[PDB]
Amino acid sequence: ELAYVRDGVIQFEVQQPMIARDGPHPVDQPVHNYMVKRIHKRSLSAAF
Amino acid sequence: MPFEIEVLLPGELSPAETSALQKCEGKIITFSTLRHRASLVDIALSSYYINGAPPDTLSLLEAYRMRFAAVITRVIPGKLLAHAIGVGTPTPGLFIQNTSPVDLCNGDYICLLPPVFGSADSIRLDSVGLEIVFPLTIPQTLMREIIAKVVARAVERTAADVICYNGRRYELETNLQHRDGDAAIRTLVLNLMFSINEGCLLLLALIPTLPIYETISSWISTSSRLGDTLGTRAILRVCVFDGPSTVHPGDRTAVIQV
Amino acid sequence: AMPFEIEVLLPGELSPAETSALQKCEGKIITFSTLRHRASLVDIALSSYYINGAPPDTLSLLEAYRMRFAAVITRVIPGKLLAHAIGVGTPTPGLFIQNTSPVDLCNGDYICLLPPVFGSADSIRLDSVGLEIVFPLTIPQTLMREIIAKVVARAVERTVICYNGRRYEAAIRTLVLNLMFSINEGCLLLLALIIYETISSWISTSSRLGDTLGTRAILRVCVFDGPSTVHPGDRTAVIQV
Amino acid sequence: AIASEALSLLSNTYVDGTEIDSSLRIRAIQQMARNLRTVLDSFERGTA
Amino acid sequence: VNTNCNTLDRLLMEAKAVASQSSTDTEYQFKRPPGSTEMTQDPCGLFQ
Repeated sequence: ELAYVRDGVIQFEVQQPMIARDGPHPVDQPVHNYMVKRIHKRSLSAAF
Repeated sequence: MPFEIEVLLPGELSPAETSALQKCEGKIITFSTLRHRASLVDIALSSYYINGAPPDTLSLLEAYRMRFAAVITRVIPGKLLAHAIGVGTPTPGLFIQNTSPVDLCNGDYICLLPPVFGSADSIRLDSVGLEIVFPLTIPQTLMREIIAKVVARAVERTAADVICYNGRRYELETNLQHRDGDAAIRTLVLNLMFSINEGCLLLLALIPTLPIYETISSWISTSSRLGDTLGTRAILRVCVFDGPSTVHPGDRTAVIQV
Repeated sequence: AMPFEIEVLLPGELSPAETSALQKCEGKIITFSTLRHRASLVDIALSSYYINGAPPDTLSLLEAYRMRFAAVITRVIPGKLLAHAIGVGTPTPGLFIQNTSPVDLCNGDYICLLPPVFGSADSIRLDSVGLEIVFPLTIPQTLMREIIAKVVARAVERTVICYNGRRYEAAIRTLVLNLMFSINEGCLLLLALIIYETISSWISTSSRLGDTLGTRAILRVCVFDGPSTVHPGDRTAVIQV
Repeated sequence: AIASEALSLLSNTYVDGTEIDSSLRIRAIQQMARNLRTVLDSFERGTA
Repeated sequence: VNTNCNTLDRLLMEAKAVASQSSTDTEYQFKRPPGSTEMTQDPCGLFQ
């Protein structure tokens, strides 16, 4: 049922690359990325 | 053991603004007084008013030296936590952002000053309507020049702006003056005459080449406070470990209290 | 809250003559440009100071040392170097020092560096590679004013120091090349005021040239278990900042 | 009034026993039947 | 305030706890020190 709806946002996340490291220091490693997108609905038909 | 401040935002306005000010991490505020709690009406322009009048660039400079240094890192879904940077002793390297349009390398000496350059992100509020001001974060050299160039017009506003670096030539703004800006020229009438003495009469004899030892020792001491008493004091310094040697305006930095 | 350690490069196939001098230089003070766990030995030498044919002037060298970081050296592992970096606030290492000064020093006072203007024999002349490293002095901040003022007063006429009971008497001449006129300009400005494109010189040069000689204190000396006063060349413990 | 694309199912139901009978059968029929009851209460009430 | 056309009858809610307006322990009648927390009542300040 993609019929009686208004809008839909499907979001995701992926890890961020950071290999094992050398001598230490404060870095404040990140938290996430969290991008979002949209949906765009269309439709067609044919005459017979 | 770092002293901590709470500037929790109450539940009046819509989260569309706290979500928008989420992007303002690493921005530097400076609290007028000190206590273990604070709020929005206390670190806003409404807190910086005098006589109900908005202070000008000069009147916004002598006041900053009385408030306490603080940086922001977290805007909690309910509150906002900031560290006391003026006197506190934090072992982390306090992460700040370089909003001012001047490129950064490793080893600057960053300072604080008011609304400059042309356009900034001074955001208001809708419901309670509180205007918070953000001292643009710059390095020390161009500030040592802007203080000269602002006294340069101070000596006209009572008695009667484009700076160059990295090939960039940008202006500096100064509104109509108050007659009090009395306050400005007194700083040099103090800073000039004490830098000359009896031992300086020998000085005008060696000029066609281009006890005096006492006048050299005292002259340098005051010379260090001409920019300190008439300007701002640098509080942090750039130290990047495993990043890029080109830190641009608008990007987060990892600096440590001086 | 764990300390910070730097690892530097060292040459190979060396002589057992200079290596003893390296094993003798433990506790001296040296500046660093950028804190990097991979920074070569040439990175901290005069070779990596601003060579423009001649070594960079000790005025700009003082400016660098004020803008550069620093490192205190401890026991050397003869294969390599091991030194504890300072200036940032590294958490609780056992900071000691070898005092690089010919003047007496008391306990509980402050320390800040100054360009070495007496002699560079305390360097390591490694002529096996052709590159030289130069090291500074150490002085209390209550005296640096006088240390610069005496030499500039001597040099203005051509062109004593004491502490705890010690009677001691190129880049030195170029310091006044940006200094002498800033006070004549004040003599003239007193009359000029009681124009606009001139203001950009006096205030700016005063703010640029007053601070570099008004540095802050980054080292205090303190011995809990051992000697109280130091003479040139001893192993005294200290405190950071 | 009842808006279209919701009356699209009420004009006729091409659903011939859909496998998911709780998806668009409850949250529509009940939501509208509430008002189909209140309109009856309208005339039941207006007499007094 | 721009809400003066965002409503029709706001009179009711805007006279409950409008914050204090004056000194509360001073030896005279001073202006409200900014660190005041009192949200008091004021009939007159509504009807003028």
